[PDB]
Amino acid sequence: TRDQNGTWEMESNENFEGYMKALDIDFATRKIAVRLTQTKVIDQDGDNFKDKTTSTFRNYDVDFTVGVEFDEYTKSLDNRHVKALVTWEGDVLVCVQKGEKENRGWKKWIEGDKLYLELTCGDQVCRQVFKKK
Amino acid sequence: TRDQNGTWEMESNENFEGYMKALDIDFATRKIAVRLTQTKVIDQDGDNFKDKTTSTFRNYDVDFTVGVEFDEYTKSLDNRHVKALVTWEGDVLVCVQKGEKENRGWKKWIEGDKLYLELTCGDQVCRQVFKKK
Amino acid sequence: TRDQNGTWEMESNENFEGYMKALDIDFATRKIAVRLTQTKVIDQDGDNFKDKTTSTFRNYDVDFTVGVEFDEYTKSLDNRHVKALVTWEGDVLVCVQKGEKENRGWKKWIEGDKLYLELTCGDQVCRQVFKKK
Repeated sequence: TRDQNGTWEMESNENFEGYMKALDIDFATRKIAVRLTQTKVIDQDGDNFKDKTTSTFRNYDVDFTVGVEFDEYTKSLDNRHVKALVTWEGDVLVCVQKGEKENRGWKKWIEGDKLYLELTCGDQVCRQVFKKK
Repeated sequence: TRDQNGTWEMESNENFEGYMKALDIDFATRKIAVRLTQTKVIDQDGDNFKDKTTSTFRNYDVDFTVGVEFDEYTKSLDNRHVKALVTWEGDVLVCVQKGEKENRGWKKWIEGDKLYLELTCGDQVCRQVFKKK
Repeated sequence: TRDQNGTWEMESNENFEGYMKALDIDFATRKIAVRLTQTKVIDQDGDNFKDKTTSTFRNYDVDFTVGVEFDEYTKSLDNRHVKALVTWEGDVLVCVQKGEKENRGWKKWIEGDKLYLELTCGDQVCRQVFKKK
């Protein structure tokens, strides 16, 4: 329909890297620009268009079920096709990601009203705490 | 007018790349920092200052009417000057960008509740889909 | 209580750079990703998880009193430690940053309704202007 009025949120960006390569875009900006998602608001009027694009960092999404190994390609970091399996050790979520790096995984649990997530790769561990809001 | 209380939004950024170059800033981070705009909140009180800065992704605005050729500076891509002309090809909004690049343009249409935008340069095509939320 | 449904806001990110360095992550993304804070949205259903993490640009806060030397670690810029002292030069706020780079400092003042900020390092000068909202 000729009507494009409304606010539109990006759902998929396909071959944005290849499109930028055809535009003689250097490697530096391309790697960050792909990480981005945009939301378009399009005021229209017969033939007159006003299009406002706002850019934000993309949305990293991991969708899984406990106990089943699923193939997840981490497009938000190093795009590796790790086969991730998450298990319950009590009520704490421990995940092991089969890949090139050893002892690679993460742990997610809750303490009252704060969420603790520890990402582990080798001997290094990053501890993040989240507040519900 | 020593009083600096308020929230200030960045209006112009001059020679920020040169300033960063004197600070030994890497090339990739510099390219992102220019793409950014900042808003500074400055709680004050005689000599005491409390300063909060938020950096966000500038906003790309393209305003056109069908059938008129407008000058477009694609700042959020390859900073090139293209002469763009948009026409109606059925219910698909087709734009041709006459410039240094040959088959450069895009096609925009609506199919129910998703907005489809296909960006083309030469033989490469970027496929984006947007959902109205 | 294993229940992780809700929207969670990040409170602390510890050793995320060290975690990424073991992942062969690029300094460019690492410098930005550390500058980033994340928000996790976790709607669940028995064993099914959906986790959406979106990042945003850290804030960076400088709190000072005129005539008092404060220690400034220039985060989100060149990660350098400077001893900064700010003074009043007329109605212009002048700061001198003692560090590895010479002639480093900034001046910020107001002329009616715009906030002017001049960042100086060596021979390069960055001039920013802010409008009150």
